[PDB]
Amino acid sequence: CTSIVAQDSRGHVYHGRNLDYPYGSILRKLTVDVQFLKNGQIAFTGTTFIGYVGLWTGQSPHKFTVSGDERDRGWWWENLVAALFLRHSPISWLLRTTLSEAESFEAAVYRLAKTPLIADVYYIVGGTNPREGVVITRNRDGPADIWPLDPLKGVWFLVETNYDHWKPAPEEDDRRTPAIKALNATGQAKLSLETLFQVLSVVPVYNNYTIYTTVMSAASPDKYMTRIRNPS
Amino acid sequence: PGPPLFNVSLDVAPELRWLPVLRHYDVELVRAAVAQVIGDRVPKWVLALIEKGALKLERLLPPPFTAEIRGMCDFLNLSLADGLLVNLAYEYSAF
Ligand SMILES: CC(C)(C)CC(C)(C)c1ccc(OCCOCCO)cc1
Ligand SMILES: CC(C)(C)CC(C)(C)c1ccc(OCCOCCO)cc1
Ligand SMILES: CCCCCCCCCCCCCC(=O)O
Ligand SMILES: *[C@@H]1O[C@H](CO)[C@@H](O)[C@H](O)[C@H]1NC(C)=O
Ligand SMILES: *[C@@H]1O[C@H](CO)[C@@H](O)[C@H](O)[C@H]1NC(C)=O
Ligand SMILES: *[C@@H]1O[C@H](CO)[C@@H](O)[C@H](O)[C@H]1NC(C)=O
Ligand SMILES: [Cl-]
Ligand SMILES: [Cl-]
Ligand SMILES: [Cl-]
Ligand SMILES: [Cl-]
Ligand SMILES: [Cl-]
Ligand SMILES: [Cl-]
Ligand SMILES: [Cl-]
Ligand SMILES: [Cl-]
Ligand SMILES: [Cl-]
Ligand SMILES: [Cl-]
Ligand SMILES: [Cl-]
Ligand SMILES: [Cl-]
Repeated sequence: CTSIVAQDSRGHVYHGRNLDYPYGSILRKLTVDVQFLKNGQIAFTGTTFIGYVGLWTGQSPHKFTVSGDERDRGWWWENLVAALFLRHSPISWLLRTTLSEAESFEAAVYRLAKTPLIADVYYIVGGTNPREGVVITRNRDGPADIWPLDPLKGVWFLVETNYDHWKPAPEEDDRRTPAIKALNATGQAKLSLETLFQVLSVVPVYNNYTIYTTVMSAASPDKYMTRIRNPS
Repeated sequence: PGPPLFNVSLDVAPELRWLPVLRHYDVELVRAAVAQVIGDRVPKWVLALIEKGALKLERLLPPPFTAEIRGMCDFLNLSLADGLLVNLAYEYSAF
């Protein structure tokens, strides 16, 4: 996958992601944007596949945006015990529960960071105010690291793919560098939804496994935009 | 244009809230998608055991989680075990 939370020169937080998964030819036909309602009002918006009740990409309007990237670490039997004996929570279900119950960007990063899971994951969260953007590297028991935005220090964007950000990306699957390089060229001044969408369209960040690309901003919920990709 | 946009009221019971969306989709397409994700990733014998002990598996997962899956499988005529396995496709191979 590839999740990106970034902050522009004026202080807006933008969020975009790529969902890379096999079985593309089938899932591109099932991809949908779902607006979960409450008392008639939109309580949050998500993107999933018909028949999949979890969310890997969502947005609570005027609060936060969250997306998830795969983190393969551990052994097969740790997911079995975590799910059966300990009653942990799936990843795509905790991401949706947070979009529904979390009242603020801080409470959304607390739940996503501390709630026990069945497997590891990277939860990339965005907010409505400046400097609100973290990348939660999760264990099954709790958080393993929290990577925050720091514009004044020269870190105005966080690029998460499928590997720990404090380690060198593998040479075989290094989608981090081209996403960083393309973000360096875009510049913190001209960063917008459309310019972020272009970063997620740069090979190999945009690969044959990309099913859809979402770009969103919690402060401007109506600009939530998902585009199904037909890689070639 | 982008993908279709559907509403899903969270005030309707979990089993019924996803059904107005499935009306727009050919049941054959979905059932072929499940069979593609399971048959390719899960061996036939693993699928056999999970199908025999599905209810024991269901008592563990969050109630509203399995209730939304169960209501859709009753609509599409899929086996509840085939519904829980795709909705846990990430947890099945993420290690
Ligand atoms: C959707 C069906 C009818 C095929 C499946 C089953 C039998 C499980 C069903 C049947 C009825 C049903 O309605 C519940 C309404 O309750 C509101 C307050 O709780 C929900 C589900
Ligand atoms: C009910 C399941 C099996 C669908 C989901 C759970 C989380 C329990 C799971 C998930 C994964 C898992 O790994 C076993 C892989 O099978 C072959 C061993 O080499 C085992 C269990
Ligand atoms: C109707 C069947 C549709 C469900 C098919 C399996 C969906 C699994 C999606 C898992 C998402 C993986 C997370 C990731 O992007 O890395
Ligand atoms: C979803 O609900 C909103 C208000 O709850 C309504 O205005 C809108 O037309 C609905 N959208 C669709 C696609 O049905
Ligand atoms: C898909 O794979 C082919 C064959 O390796 C390659 O030429 C093509 O560039 C790939 N497409 C994308 C979008 O990476
Ligand atoms: C639904 O499934 C049942 C049991 O698997 C079967 O007897 C019936 O013929 C099926 N009907 C349809 C329309 O798929
Ligand atoms: Cl990949
Ligand atoms: Cl706001
Ligand atoms: Cl470990
Ligand atoms: Cl919910
Ligand atoms: Cl809260
Ligand atoms: Cl908690
Ligand atoms: Cl801990
Ligand atoms: Cl990375
Ligand atoms: Cl890793
Ligand atoms: Cl398009
Ligand atoms: Cl467009
Ligand atoms: Cl219609």
